[PDB]
Amino acid sequence: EDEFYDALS
Amino acid sequence: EDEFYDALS
Amino acid sequence: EDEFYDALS
Amino acid sequence: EDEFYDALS
Amino acid sequence: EDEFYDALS
Amino acid sequence: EDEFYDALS
Amino acid sequence: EQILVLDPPSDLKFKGPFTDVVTTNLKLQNPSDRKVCFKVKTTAPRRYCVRPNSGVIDPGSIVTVSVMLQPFDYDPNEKSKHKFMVQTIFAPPSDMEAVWKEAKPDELMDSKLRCVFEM
Amino acid sequence: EQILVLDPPSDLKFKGPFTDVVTTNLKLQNPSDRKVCFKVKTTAPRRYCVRPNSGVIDPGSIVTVSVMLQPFDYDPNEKSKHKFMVQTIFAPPSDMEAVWKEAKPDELMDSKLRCVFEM
Amino acid sequence: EQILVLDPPSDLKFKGPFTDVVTTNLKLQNPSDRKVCFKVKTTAPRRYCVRPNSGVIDPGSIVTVSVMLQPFDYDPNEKSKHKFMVQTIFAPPSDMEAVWKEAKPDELMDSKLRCVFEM
Amino acid sequence: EQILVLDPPSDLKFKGPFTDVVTTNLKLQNPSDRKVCFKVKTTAPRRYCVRPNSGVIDPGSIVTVSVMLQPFDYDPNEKSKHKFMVQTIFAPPSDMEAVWKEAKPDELMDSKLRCVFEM
Amino acid sequence: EQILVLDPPSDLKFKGPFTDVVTTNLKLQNPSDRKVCFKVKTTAPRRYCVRPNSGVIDPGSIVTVSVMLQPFDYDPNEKSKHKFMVQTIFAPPSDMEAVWKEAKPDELMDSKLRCVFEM
Amino acid sequence: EQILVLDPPSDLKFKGPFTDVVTTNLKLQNPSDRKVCFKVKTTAPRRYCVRPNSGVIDPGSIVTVSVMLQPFDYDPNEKSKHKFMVQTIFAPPSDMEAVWKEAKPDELMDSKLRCVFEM
Repeated sequence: EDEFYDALS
Repeated sequence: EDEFYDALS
Repeated sequence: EDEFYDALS
Repeated sequence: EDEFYDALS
Repeated sequence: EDEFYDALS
Repeated sequence: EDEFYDALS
Repeated sequence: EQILVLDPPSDLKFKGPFTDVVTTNLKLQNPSDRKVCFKVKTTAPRRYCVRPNSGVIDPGSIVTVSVMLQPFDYDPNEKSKHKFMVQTIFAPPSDMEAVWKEAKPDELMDSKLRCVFEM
Repeated sequence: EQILVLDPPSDLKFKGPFTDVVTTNLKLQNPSDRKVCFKVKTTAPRRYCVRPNSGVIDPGSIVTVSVMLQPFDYDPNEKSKHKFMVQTIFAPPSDMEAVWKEAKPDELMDSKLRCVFEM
Repeated sequence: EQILVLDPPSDLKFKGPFTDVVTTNLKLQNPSDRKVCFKVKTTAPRRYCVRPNSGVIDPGSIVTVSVMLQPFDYDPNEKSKHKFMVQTIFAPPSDMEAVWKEAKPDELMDSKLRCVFEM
Repeated sequence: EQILVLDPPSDLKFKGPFTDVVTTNLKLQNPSDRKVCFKVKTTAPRRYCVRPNSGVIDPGSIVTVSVMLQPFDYDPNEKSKHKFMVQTIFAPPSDMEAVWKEAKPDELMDSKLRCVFEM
Repeated sequence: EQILVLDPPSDLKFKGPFTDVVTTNLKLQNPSDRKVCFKVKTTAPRRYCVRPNSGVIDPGSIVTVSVMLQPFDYDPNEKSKHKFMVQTIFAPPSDMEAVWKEAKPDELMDSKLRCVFEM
Repeated sequence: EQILVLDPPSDLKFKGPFTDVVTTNLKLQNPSDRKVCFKVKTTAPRRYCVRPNSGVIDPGSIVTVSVMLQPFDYDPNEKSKHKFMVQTIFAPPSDMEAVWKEAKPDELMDSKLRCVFEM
């Protein structure tokens, strides 16, 4: 279910 | 008086 | 390239 | 201000 | 006996 | 000739 | 299995009010004898700043990641569905882009954390 | 004079307990029509992590700097002597090292902030 | 060009093991007829203590700077990327902060050294 | 009784050859709930550089002092008579001169260390 | 108040050239009915030899201390910031170390002299 | 033969006026691989203070002795008959009395210096 994206800094 | 150094991350 | 920081004592 | 040190001989 | 002096830096 | 004595400090 | 030790291991708690940025810390400890690379991911990328969002942790060392929840209208009745993922790989011997693209899926380790909003 | 607008403009407050890392945020707004480069310095560099500790702020934009006070045995009787400096210069047209070393003293702008520990 | 003479001129060597602090010395000789101010910088500030990390060298005189490598898990296969910079300026006629901020980039002299780890 | 904990507690060892400066480290740990001031003294002040030669140690903290034995013609048959003293006092609430002159002899704590030369 | 009478009472003059050791004399007269102990301190300990650097002056007596300025590159335009301090106490009834450490700060008397270089 | 090298080797010069104490320096250099003990003697012990009047010089080291001619009514027509002697012996492995009395006369080395008064 969960779509993980690169975190922004 | 106060000696400032580069902050570390 | 190289980022130089004040050395700590 | 002035830091005094034992004089040497 | 031992005479202690301020250390130099 | 010369009489030498311990020097005083 | 994840090589790094995470404190907190599984839930990231954020304390309100949320009219300003609220930060929580994620400690990443490398107990191993090898460098470890990491990257942070989230299900809610617009809602957070993460600093650093990636890096490398020397054998024996610890890095604390700052997780900055952006301000918002808080519904004490909505419970957060946000999650984070810390992905890791043992460090290879220049460039971190090249590092992540060369990584075999068998090499990759993940930890997931659930976010929790308290008042 | 400093081109950037700082919120807070002059005192950085940190709320205890200090048995864990305590973060405070520093908003750097560039109201001007030019890019602005910045670097953060401190009188107590072992005592803090600052993320980012440098960068570039586009005309019209805002960057929030995270100031992370490291844990320590808090003496509610000792008032902090720590200060920060945000040094700035208008952005020139590759390298940020080369940018700082080329900067004439007349070009440089500083803001100073005093740290304040509350419980 | 750099006015001071550095022994060693370009590589600083650190001898293991590295389970304890390892010091190497940097000799700064002022052969000239003027006082010279110095500041030491590093690409890896958390990894070293440098004592003194700045100061003034009288004409004719010599100061030996102690570079203290902090303990770590040593990978004999990783070669060091660390560097140091000794930045100098001829001494002007109260305060060293004021001295560095007033320095024109044309006045400044640097030496760079590469760190080397041996066993 | 000395409040600081010293590693090494009583003997400072220096490993030759001595054709160059040889450094040994003295760890000063403050286990107590109060700041502690320290000053280093020696029976042989021309033979050593000590950095720092004084300072203050926060409750809970640790400072490592670098003891730099100056080069000399080593007689493996002469055993060293040199000693060091680390004098300490609990920190009072501006100036460190004023601090030591105001100190009552009942307040002062000493540790002595014997120097030892090995090859 | 200082019990000893010092000639000169407040400025120690040194006459060049300074390519060799330059000595100036400090007379310490004890006009009082009691022995007086003395120790000399300086803000610039590497720059001077002082002989004797401590001692005891019998009631009614006088001792002349030799202050030896070490050779250096003289800047007629730099004025000397160096100072000396002569610290004194009335003599207690073996060991001089034990004498200074036992001294209450109320017992201690100082005189300060400023150094002056003339040509 | 004398092992120490003396600067000056043979005449000590004192420059007037002599209404105050006048000092000249005698440099004693030990070029050898052994410690060297020294004692200074004079034909005119009431006329001079000598500091140090005895001591030990480490191999390779240098000690500068201060020779303090006491004030007097100077006859520019009387030429000085005063002499000094520096007596030396190689250092044996506690007490410096015991050292001089144990000394065989074949072990003892002397240098003599003639004093010279100039205006």
